Amino acid sequence: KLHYKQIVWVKLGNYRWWPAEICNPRSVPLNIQGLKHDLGDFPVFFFGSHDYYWVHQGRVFPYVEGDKSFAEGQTSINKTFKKALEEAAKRFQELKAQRESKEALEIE
Amino acid sequence: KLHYKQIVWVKLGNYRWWPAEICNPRSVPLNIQGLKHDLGDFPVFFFGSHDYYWVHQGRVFPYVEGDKSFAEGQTSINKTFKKALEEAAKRFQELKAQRESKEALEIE
Repeated sequence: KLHYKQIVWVKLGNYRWWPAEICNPRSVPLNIQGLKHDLGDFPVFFFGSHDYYWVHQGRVFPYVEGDKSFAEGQTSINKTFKKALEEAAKRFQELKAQRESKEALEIE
Repeated sequence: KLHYKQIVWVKLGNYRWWPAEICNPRSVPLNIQGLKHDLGDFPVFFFGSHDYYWVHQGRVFPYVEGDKSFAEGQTSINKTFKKALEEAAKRFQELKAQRESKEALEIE
C-alpha cells in the first residue's frame, strides 16, 4: 500500500537492496522533477547516500519494523565481499606466478 | 580477451560487482553442467561465496592487477550501506512517532 513519506526497500539489482523514503514528486527539487524517467515511476530519497532517484513501482517494498530480512541479507552479502576480494587477489597471483613460471621455461 | 581460468569482475546488477574465475564448462560439476542457462553463457566460480553460476559474456570483465576501480567502488558503496540502515531506522521511528501522536489526538 505504498505512499509518500513511507520508508521502503528498493531493489537496485538482484544482489542489492537499499532503504529509502518515497517522495511526493511535487516536493523534490526542480532538478529532480526534470530528470527523465519512465512513466509511472515515483521518486525516492536514498538514505546513506542522500540522493534522489526515480524508481519503478515494482522494485519498491514496505520497510517493516522488526523484519531484518533485507537488512541481514544485505550485510552478510556485503561481509562475504571482503573474503571474495582476498581470495581473488590470492588466486590471481598464483595463476600469474604459474603463467610467469612457464614463460620463463620457454626462454633460453 | 576472456578465457578459462581468468580472474574477472561480474556485474550482478548495477550496484553489485563480484570477483570470480571463469570455468571451463567441461570441468565444473555435473549439477552445474546441467543447470539451465542462456545460450552463449559460460560458468564462473564466485570467490567468497564459492559457488558456480552461468553468466552472460556481456557482464564479465578482466580483473587487472593494480586497478582497484571495481574494488573501491564496491567497498565504499558497501560502507555507506551501514549509514543507510541507521538513517532509515531513525527516520522510520520519527515518522511512526508522528503518526502515533496524531492518532492519539484523534481519540478522546
